[PDB]
Amino acid sequence: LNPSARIMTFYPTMEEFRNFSRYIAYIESQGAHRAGLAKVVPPKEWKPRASYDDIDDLVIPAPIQQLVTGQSGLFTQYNIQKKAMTVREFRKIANSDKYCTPRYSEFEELERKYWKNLTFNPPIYGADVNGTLYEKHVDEWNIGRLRTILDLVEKESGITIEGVNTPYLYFGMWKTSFAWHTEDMDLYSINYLHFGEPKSWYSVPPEHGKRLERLAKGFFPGSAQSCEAFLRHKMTLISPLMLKKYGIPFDKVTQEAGEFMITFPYGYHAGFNHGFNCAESTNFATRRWIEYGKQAVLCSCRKDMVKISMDVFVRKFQPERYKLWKAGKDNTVIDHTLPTPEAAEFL
Ligand SMILES: O=C(O)c1ccc(O)c2ncccc12
Ligand code: NI
Ligand SMILES: [Zn+2]
Repeated sequence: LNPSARIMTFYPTMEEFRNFSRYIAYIESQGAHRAGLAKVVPPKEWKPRASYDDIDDLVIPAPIQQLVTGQSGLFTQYNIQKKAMTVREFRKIANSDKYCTPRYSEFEELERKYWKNLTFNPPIYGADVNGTLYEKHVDEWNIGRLRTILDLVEKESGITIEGVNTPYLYFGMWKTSFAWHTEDMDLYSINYLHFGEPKSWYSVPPEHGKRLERLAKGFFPGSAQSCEAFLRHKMTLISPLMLKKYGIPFDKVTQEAGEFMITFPYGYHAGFNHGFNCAESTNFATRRWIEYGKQAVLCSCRKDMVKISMDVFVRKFQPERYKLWKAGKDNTVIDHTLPTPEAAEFL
């Protein structure tokens, strides 16, 4: 139902909003997932926190300086880790005259300045901060407890993986970036921008993901040779012009404060922050993900790589396939357009 696989936007009513799992099934039934990325504007009367005036003392244990290098729309991003700092001192830096958002009229203009000045004046990104900004009693779309089947991991093994089955906070300033990547184990993610300047996103349809990898391997032959999935290192930036020039289908969308972005299995995404802002994210799953999890190609070169045992999911949700899967003979091919089984009630 999304032939053009464009990025859809949904405005759920407070009743529709209440059950998270259920609503994800609904937007998949609308074809949202085909774009790789989808936006969800929450009911006006929804708020996850009363005031963000109390966080100035919150610690960012490991702010990152993002050094980018390259030319002609192809870049590699190197992380230089800085000393800890509080949200307050970070916001002074972000708003300071050297790190703050350039002046501009339309978005396209800011986008052009980003791709022009990307390798200059390296910003700091308050990334991967363990925490949440939700109030204990928020029962709608609480990133800390979404109740999806991804809960099986910690439930059956006690295993937690920071930012994956726990939430992460990201304090951005102008010109800070996330490189091109799909999620760990090719999961879904949910991103909520608590406050501040927009965050803009690019995405390639999962249907065309393989194209983007082909392109990437040609541009960084070295990295590709050394690691089966070097894009998972999250150091590879590629401008939209470069994508256009080589025929990769992609779409754009700007996320403003108070909106959600949902990433879908094997949806490659990237983007940048407009200025000082704050976001929370974690991963989650649906039944549709299980198969992606089984076939996710994982980083083969680094020790600190996330690898979830699919075993528990295969027994509980694909019992008839388990033996065949452990014998390495499960040849299921994935149809990236099919909606998740739970969406049948909406069809
Ligand atoms: O930092 C971000 O804005 C961001 C956005 C979307 C993602 O999928 C990310 N994944 C890993 C780290 C950061 C991000
Ligand atoms: Ni991510
Ligand atoms: Zn690797």
